[PDB]
Amino acid sequence: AYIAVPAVVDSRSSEAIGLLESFGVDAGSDANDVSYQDHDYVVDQLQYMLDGYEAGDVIDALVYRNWLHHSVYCLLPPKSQLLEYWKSNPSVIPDNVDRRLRKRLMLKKDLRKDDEYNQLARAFKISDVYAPLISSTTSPMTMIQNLNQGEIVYTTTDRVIGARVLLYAPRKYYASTRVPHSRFNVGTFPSIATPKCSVMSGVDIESIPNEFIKLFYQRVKSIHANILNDISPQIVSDMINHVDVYRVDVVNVLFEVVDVADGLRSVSRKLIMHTVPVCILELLGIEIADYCIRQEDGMFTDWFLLLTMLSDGLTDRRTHCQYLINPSSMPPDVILNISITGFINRHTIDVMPDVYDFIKPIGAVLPKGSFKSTIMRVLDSISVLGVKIMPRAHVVDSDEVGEQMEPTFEHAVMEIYKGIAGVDSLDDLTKWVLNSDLVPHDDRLGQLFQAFLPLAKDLLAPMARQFYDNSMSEGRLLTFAHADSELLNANYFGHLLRLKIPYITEVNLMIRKNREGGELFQLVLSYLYKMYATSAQPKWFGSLLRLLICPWLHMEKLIGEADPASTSAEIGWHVPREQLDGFIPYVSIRAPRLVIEELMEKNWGQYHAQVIVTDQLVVGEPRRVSAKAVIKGNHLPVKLISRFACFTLTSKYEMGAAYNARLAFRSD
Amino acid sequence: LPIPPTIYTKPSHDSYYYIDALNRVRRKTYQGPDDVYVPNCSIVELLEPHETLTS
Repeated sequence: AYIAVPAVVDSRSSEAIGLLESFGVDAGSDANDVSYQDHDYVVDQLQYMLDGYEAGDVIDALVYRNWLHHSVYCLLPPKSQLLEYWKSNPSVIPDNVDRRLRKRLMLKKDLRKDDEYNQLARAFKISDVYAPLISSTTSPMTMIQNLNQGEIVYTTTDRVIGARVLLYAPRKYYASTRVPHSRFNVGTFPSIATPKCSVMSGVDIESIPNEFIKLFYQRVKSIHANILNDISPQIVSDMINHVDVYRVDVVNVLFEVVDVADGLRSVSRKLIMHTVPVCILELLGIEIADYCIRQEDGMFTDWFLLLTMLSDGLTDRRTHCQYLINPSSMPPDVILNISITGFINRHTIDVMPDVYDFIKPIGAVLPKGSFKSTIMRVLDSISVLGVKIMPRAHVVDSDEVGEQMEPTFEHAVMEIYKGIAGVDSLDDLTKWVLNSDLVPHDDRLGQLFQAFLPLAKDLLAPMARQFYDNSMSEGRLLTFAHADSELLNANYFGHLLRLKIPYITEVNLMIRKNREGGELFQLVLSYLYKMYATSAQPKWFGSLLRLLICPWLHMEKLIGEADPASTSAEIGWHVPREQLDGFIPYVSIRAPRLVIEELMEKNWGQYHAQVIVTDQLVVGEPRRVSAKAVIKGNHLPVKLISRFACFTLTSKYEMGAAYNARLAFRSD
Repeated sequence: LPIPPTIYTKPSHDSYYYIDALNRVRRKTYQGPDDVYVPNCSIVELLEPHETLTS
């Protein structure tokens, strides 16, 4: 039997990962009948052959391939180097060539001037000696039938697909550079070749991570959709019957919105919720029964909030559109009770984003009405292995750059009404800009934005430059702010993560009390930030919290029982001499024993900086004093930490003049 | 034609430069942000004579 999954499979590591269990297939006996087939080389040959041909020819060739019938290529030297390989060691010559040319290959004479060997070599062609001989320009449909029929196939080019490629001659002759199957074979790239070939249902084409497997499966569903064999995970389970971090199992829940407000059951809305991690659902004990997501004052129950912030946005089931819930308790619609029905897919994603390359600060961009103080209070109370994940002591609020100025920016843009001709009061301005529907007019926003842009370009940007430079000097921090061009106009070093909450912000604006000015002014100001920013498609907020929280749970499952001394580590700057030993924390690491004993001998002595220590010790208990460190050369890459260890992202610099220190590793 | 005497006597250069918070050497602007260029002052003091060109 043949089954096709949406993952890169190998014969080696895919069983140690537990890949079918990671899709949800229950094969718990481990009767080792599911033999694997490595597909690294066919994915790489797919990568190489999408250079040369059309993807239509490529995929429609690759589909009709019996993966059970073993075959292998053997590519050749070029036509005027193959005779040179036949000249030395004349014993390795097939019996097909010519008795007139064999006698002329096998002799000892140098054949410098060729009077008839020239003719015998020019009239020679490879096509009458080696029978397949695919070509260089073969229209690669026929490659697959050539490999299905035979088992050794001769070729003269590199861009082939389907099997491994063995060399005919030794390596100095070129100018271009069996398997155990036990009847339940699984591995990607489906086949229409034989009955008993199956394709795994479950995960959508929309949510496949490799994008070449996703391109392939999009084509194999856009044609051939009637003749496939889609089977569920449970049908696969019935047919059967260096631990990595940053790879979570992930599902989507299928809840709905219900009221019991009159003592009667009544279903109102229909929702789905994408990419929630499995470990958090195992933590919270989430099951099918009726849940309530409000507690005692209208605020969400601090686990539903973590669930919604942890994943991406919602989606309606009837309209297939994006959905944003009402945070306010005032209904055109509210959600008081829900009921969770089922889980739909079980793929895996890389939690680590592509943009994260070096150890540098993180700049998050949110709109105004995001749940800032509440999400900070929730992430404050997490401490996995003795270390706090995201402390409050080095996270930067959005208005912290605005409150340090002496005309105190919000108070400065309260005074915008005097420049406008006919408003001459703040309450009259907030009445005039709006419609009395709270969607504003575009022309009032245009006039106020022309009045607002010199306040945000001149009187904000150099103060922001000084502030973010000071915050980069005193450690590696995480800066919440608004309107991402606030991070683009002011030259901000570090990562940039445009984010978006899954809730409606603009009603969240006017619920809060004792904020700055009237709430209508806060909402107008929020609209001005939103008009100010960009046109870039941001993200959802879920990726950053998945990165913050979900890798530490796998490390808690892994090394929750070993010793802190031999499974903890610490890295930072180190100055040799002693005057009135010096060490500043830079990053802390939790890892098992073998990973740290691999970490010790890496070349941590490449990077250097300038280290400045002042003498203002602070409220913390051990004898450590605040300091400053400014990196000079290159930045620390994350591969030089690991893929396997789990480190803290952001921290402070706490231990006078400059010192010119170099960083090193320390552990027990 | 007359030459003013204020060319030959120019003050010291220590008040024109400062240090940024990231240890960047940048100069202090007095007249506009386009005043970021070489001052005209006081070269005789930070100097050591040549070994055979004594002047």
